[PDB]
Amino acid sequence: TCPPPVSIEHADIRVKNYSVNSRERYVCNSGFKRKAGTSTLIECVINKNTNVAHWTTPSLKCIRDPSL
Amino acid sequence: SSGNWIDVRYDLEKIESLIQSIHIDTTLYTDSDFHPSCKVTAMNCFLLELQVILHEYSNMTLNETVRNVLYLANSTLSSNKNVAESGCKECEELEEKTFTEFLQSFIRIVQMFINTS
Repeated sequence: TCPPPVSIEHADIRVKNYSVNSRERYVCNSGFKRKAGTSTLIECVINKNTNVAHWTTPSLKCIRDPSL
Repeated sequence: SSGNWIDVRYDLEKIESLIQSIHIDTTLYTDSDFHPSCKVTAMNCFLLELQVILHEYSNMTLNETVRNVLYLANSTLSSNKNVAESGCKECEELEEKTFTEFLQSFIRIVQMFINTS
């Protein structure tokens, strides 16, 4: 299983599944928006070589909602 | 320029076919109400959002194809470049749509570019 995910600034995440192949998504906090080009996704992938799983590195960037 | 936009649209059409056999749970900023006034701004938002697909999926052909779209689209916007636009919305204030709807609008704006190329 994957360890807890890293924290992203101005975002939260509630992981439903920590098992390998699981796909979870961060959610930018109210007042903030996922920057275009960045992803809210992280997937739990296994290192077959060592049997240790880890979350893929997120590219997410939460910026101030331009409409506010 | 229209020749370049033709290749771009053919790639987008290919992606439509490709994702018929790929689970896609990505939602992206989609500007279906794009206008000539802010056409370059809108195109750049479509192009920028593609990088999201590249980050979320490892499917080889899909990756090569979306990357192929970026290379050509950026090259064209770079080569045959024009004015600078104003009074245009930021990408983050567009509504998010399923990848399928994002692609359909992407194909429509590229068609606009072809028609006025």
